[PDB]
Amino acid sequence: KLTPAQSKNPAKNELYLVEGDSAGGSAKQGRDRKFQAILPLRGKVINTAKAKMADILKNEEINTMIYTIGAGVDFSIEANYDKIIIMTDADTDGAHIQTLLLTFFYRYMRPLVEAGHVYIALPPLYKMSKKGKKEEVAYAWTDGELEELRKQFGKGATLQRYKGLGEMNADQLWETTMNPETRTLIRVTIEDLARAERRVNVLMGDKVEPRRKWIEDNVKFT
Amino acid sequence: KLTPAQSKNPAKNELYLVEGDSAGGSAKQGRDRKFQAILPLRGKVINTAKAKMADILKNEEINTMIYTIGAGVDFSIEANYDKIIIMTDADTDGAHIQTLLLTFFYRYMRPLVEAGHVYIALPPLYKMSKKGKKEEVAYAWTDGELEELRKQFGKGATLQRYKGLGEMNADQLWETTMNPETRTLIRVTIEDLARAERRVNVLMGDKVEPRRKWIEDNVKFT
Amino acid sequence: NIQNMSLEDIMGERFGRYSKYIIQDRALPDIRDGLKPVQRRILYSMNKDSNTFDKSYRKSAKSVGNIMGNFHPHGDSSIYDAMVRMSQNWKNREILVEMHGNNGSMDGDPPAAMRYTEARLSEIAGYLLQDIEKKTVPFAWNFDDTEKEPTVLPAAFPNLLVNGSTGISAGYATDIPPHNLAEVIDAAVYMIDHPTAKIDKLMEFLPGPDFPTGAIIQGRDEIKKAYETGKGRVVVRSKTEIEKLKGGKEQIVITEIPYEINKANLVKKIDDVRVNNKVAGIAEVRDESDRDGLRIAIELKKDANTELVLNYLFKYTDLQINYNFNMVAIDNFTPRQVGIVPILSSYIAHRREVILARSRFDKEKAEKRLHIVEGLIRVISILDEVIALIRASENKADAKENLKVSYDFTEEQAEAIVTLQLYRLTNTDVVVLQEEEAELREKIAMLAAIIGDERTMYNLMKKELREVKKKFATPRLSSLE
Amino acid sequence: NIQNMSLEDIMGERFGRYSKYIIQDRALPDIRDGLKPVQRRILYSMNKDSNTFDKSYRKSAKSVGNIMGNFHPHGDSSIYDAMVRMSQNWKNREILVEMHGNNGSMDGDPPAAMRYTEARLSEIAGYLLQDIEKKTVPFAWNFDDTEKEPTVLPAAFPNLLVNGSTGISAGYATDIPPHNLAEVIDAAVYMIDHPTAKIDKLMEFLPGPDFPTGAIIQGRDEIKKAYETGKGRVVVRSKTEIEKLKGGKEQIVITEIPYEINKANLVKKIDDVRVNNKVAGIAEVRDESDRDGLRIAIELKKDANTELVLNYLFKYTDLQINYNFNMVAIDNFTPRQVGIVPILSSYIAHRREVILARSRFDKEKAEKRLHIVEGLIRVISILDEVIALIRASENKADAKENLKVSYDFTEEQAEAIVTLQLYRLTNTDVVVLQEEEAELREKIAMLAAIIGDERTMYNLMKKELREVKKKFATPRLSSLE
DNA sequence: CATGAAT
DNA sequence: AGTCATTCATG
DNA sequence: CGTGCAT
DNA sequence: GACTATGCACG
Ligand SMILES: Cc1c(N2CC[C@@H]([C@H](C)N)C2)c(F)cc2c(=O)n(N)c(=O)n(C3CC3)c12
Ligand SMILES: Cc1c(N2CC[C@@H]([C@H](C)N)C2)c(F)cc2c(=O)n(N)c(=O)n(C3CC3)c12
Ligand SMILES: [Mg+2]
Ligand SMILES: [Mg+2]
Repeated sequence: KLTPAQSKNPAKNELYLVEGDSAGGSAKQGRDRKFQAILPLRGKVINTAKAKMADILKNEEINTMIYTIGAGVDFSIEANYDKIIIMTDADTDGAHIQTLLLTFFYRYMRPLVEAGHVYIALPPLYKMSKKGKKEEVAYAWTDGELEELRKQFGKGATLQRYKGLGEMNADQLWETTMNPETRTLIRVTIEDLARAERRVNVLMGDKVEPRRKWIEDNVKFT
Repeated sequence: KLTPAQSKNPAKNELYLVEGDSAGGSAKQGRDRKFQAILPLRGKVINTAKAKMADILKNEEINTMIYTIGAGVDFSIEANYDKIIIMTDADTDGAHIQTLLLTFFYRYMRPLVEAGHVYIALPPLYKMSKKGKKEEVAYAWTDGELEELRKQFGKGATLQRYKGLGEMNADQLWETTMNPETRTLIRVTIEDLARAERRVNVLMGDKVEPRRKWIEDNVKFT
Repeated sequence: NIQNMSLEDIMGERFGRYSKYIIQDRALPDIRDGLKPVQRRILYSMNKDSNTFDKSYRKSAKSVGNIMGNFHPHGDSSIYDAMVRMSQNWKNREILVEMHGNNGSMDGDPPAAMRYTEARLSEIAGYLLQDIEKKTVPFAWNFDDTEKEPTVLPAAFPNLLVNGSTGISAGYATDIPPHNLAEVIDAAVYMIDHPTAKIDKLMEFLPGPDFPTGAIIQGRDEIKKAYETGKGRVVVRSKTEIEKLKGGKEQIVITEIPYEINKANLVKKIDDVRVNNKVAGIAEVRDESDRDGLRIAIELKKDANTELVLNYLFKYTDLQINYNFNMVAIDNFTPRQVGIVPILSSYIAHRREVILARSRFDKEKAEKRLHIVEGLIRVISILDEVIALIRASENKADAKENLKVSYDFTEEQAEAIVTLQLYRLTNTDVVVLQEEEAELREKIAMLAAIIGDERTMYNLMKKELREVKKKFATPRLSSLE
Repeated sequence: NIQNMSLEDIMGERFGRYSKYIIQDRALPDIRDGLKPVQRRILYSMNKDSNTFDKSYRKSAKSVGNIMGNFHPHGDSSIYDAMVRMSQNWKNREILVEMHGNNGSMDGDPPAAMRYTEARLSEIAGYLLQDIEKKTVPFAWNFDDTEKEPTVLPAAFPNLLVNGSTGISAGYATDIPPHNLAEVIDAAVYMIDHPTAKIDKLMEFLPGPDFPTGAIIQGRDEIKKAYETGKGRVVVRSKTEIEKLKGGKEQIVITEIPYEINKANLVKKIDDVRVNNKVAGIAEVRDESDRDGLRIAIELKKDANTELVLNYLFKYTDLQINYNFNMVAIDNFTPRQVGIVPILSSYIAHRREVILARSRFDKEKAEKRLHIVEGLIRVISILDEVIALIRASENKADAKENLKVSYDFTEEQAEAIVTLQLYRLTNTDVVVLQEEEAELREKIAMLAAIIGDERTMYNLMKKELREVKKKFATPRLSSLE
């Protein structure tokens, strides 16, 4: 089930893929419903690189994604949104769902990415506040940004290290990661093809032995 | 869904109606499956005195009860157990389910009670234990029994005031409320008819105004 | 191992148990702090657990596990949902819980699980708990018999009237609507001065409720009867504006709906009037509400039957609702139906007992320090002798005896003396001590005044009430016609 | 507000993050305490929260809320289920959580919710935590940065081998079977004496595992290869008896099934062989197990093809299973495949660092008290002068300076002196003090021995290990063929 | 087809 | 409070 | 039909 | 993490 947008406009219509029903709720709350849609992903997404075709088409999330965007999977193109934006927790499990989503998009909806329609959205990692009726909060997204903020707010101000999207309200979600004029988005391009297909297959693939080496050679366990 | 007994014997077969899936689980665990059945009641039971007939027959618990005992509801008689035993928490909500069950039994399965086949089972209210590998526990069911126990166990022994059936294991459930030779059961008789039908109707009934008076006159709010 | 009991004697007792606990300890508000036990346990636990508004928010699951294991012997779902409600600006007029994350909305959606959210108490909630630490109120044992629990909070304002309550138990129900903190305190205050206050005058200050969703309330005649007897029917109408649309078109805009109605569903029912074509002005129905604003635009066709259409909707949808007063709270451990007057008076008397008890507590604490101080003073004049005597003794208790037999100090005096560390010997100034003694004695006089001088007591009561008023007051959201 | 990143560079990094955390901090055991972080956080929290085995059981929901809000940033379901598992005598060989209520069974049923159950840690679990309070082990900050967390427990026995682990992460899996505490400690101990222990000799003490469900294990040749390389296939057969039935009838009775198999379902599969008539001796299949006993009776018809039938079942049902060794733990922050030897040695060295660190901690504590005591002794010889001097001073710090400049006491010495309460002046006995000094000094000598004398250290290690052995040992449940 | 910490 | 899908490796 | 603490 | 039935009084 999907939470739609009042109007139909492929020129500027956003499709938000959110990690979890609960966060999606918050998503539906704060938002310009005149042109942005929430579509939640009820837990860990199908591995469309390690699953037969029968399973993929039968998967609730994937089908809903397909029929909601329109084109198909061959794929065709513009219907139906001019931004597909992925909004997940900033944690390891969040990162995992980004992996799983781009794998699918990469494999089936491949033109979408090339046309640069797929985005990942960067929720804030930190909130800084300095009590009660008079309280001030600012946001940071990085190591360095927080430094600037801590100096500004100086001593006495408490820091919060957001553990997920659930920890923040709808107004807060709007201000930081949804409102077009304040949001900071990542835009997935692809800077080759083959380099990609190898990476996507080694990682998201049915093999293991190669994944293990990739991890040995690459994952630095200090 | 019901957890049956290996053998079919209406001479000595017990049907346990338990408050909640979870407690029923514990019930199924500790028990002589050679002749006792667990049948759980997934939450607050239909008020078969304040609900039309259509609803009653459609209610999962009730139907399962009816088809499992056999007779019908007219009722006929012996099938299928020679004890129907009600096992609930010893709390207000537990008492409420006892109300709701006997109402049903009283109204529809009325011979069952008269033949004295309906029982209520008395889980312990207290456990007394005096550390680790050498630990001793005894059980009490009343104000006075605990007094005797506390003297026996004397100072140093801790008391537990069971808040529900979930708080105790299967072996413990067996020892105290299920094992025929140690269990203490209540047996519902009826010592009139009309006195009963009035009480059952005022309390469990579609009226209210009368219930309120009953409560004013009877419920002592100190 | 077998007992016989009749069906008649079982049902009466069992039902008795349940009805009782459900009437008192589950569903019904205390007329004083206007709390139900779950709510009160939530406030009390979060507060005890220093989860105040001024400190970091904390993982709801933690709050509940703690409430559940320590105070409230029931389902986490029940505890949590009730927590969530207290976090809801639309349902309560003065929210008593701040929750971070998805705590629901008016469009009726499902609050996020306790495993996603974070909460702290609000600011105003501390006010209900105010002075709890100064033996101001009756305590009981938790079910474990390991910890004590307030049966009632000090209630620094009249939460019962302000936030309201509903409301389903055994033999009784309770529905009470929200009211303007400011207004209610003004009524409370008057009643303190003129106790025998007639309802008509009280109505002047507290006139009709104040739903957090605002809107239009009509039924002065009715509100009177409610505030009087306890029961009443009043009319609630969403707030309507007219907008004109380029094209000989008219739009009907709604920016407030009646308390306790599902905006998502209300909208569907309105669009349903249009599709099932049950009225003429049916055009498009659009809910355009985003954070920070409620806007429902129902636009019309060409034959702008506007007045006819709105009026139709007013009957046939819930855009206009009727609200019921069934004001049932627990007074003296029992259910009572009540109006502005009893709900007020009971409150006052409660604050009275609270205030007195508080003062009694504060005075004792003072007189105890005064007593020690007086001794500390004497000890200074004989410091040298006393020290030598402590050295002479054989143990702590022995010294204490010697001080008591020799110099006629007391127990409490001896004890304070003997525990004195060595550095305290660094300053032996009769003066600084005497200054404290002076303060303590003025404190005690003052307290003893509030205790045995009903008028001054009632005075303090009013001062505090007014202070709370200024801090927390806000303008009305509901309008009266 | 827009960034560009490639698909190639996103996936690698994201997957990197996930794989890393999943490999280390979720799914894989530490080779030392044999814990996964959830488990360790559970033990650590319940323990810190004084939820020990010797005190009352406590409402699971409370335990979890606390774990979740303070240590483990994840789902309560995950935390709770893992808690429940630790309470399961059939899955673990030495349960580390005691749970009251429905915590599941072998017949595979659903443990009751955290809102019904109650739990405390077990007795033996305290052993894993033993000495944690004496700076014996590396601490980190919780996600809040409000509290510190052990990265590893002192692990007073070899939980890794004893309880085992499984076991699914990214790029690696881990399966390790349970082992007899007693046996494992005997191996550990030998390796302490003879470090270069060859596997063949170690096998003599630790030979094959020990499943809590007992049963028959065959694969000596295979167990060797497992204990050597890390990977192995061994055969597990339920335990079978023959019962004779009045009527020319034979019954096959089963009183132990292979680790990790669903008795409820196994039974169904056996009855299924009978109905689908896939073998001859098919008669009746009955599961007659009650509390305190596992009994599965499969009774036959007349042509008692018993040996043929059991043998058939052995292949075609799970009455006979095969078990796999994939021993993968985290050593130096990274996944390693390992056999009895590394899993042993790493443990030993860990206990070493623990023991040393512990001793270093204990010695300091002593030398600090010794230092104060030595001063207390001097102070007695000049008590009169010192007291007068404290009186002379002007504040606490001033006295401390004066003692230090005048009598050459230290800071720590001055401080202990000046905080002395008055009753302490009651006893000025150089003797009692000197006795304590004597004890402290013998303690320090002893500690300093364990610290700088590897042999004695390794000695203490063995003593403790043996003590744990006697307390907790139990006879084998699995038999080897 | 499960296993067991995650969503 | 059951149920329902999914990841991750592996026999 | 729906309210809000319970199961 | 949605859904699913119930009691309890009432308009
Ligand atoms: C959603 C969801 C499921 N579903 C429901 C249908 C299907 C959806 C469509 N992916 C999967 C499901 F089948 C099981 C769970 C679950 O066990 N635990 N512990 C959970 O927390 N969740 C939610 C993810 C957080 C579950
Ligand atoms: C069982 C049960 C239900 N069911 C399942 C089917 C039906 C049964 C047959 N009456 C009703 C149901 F429809 C809802 C709940 C529920 O909301 N909350 N919070 C619960 O805790 N439980 C369980 C009683 C404890 C529920
Ligand atoms: Mg997360
Ligand atoms: Mg209960």
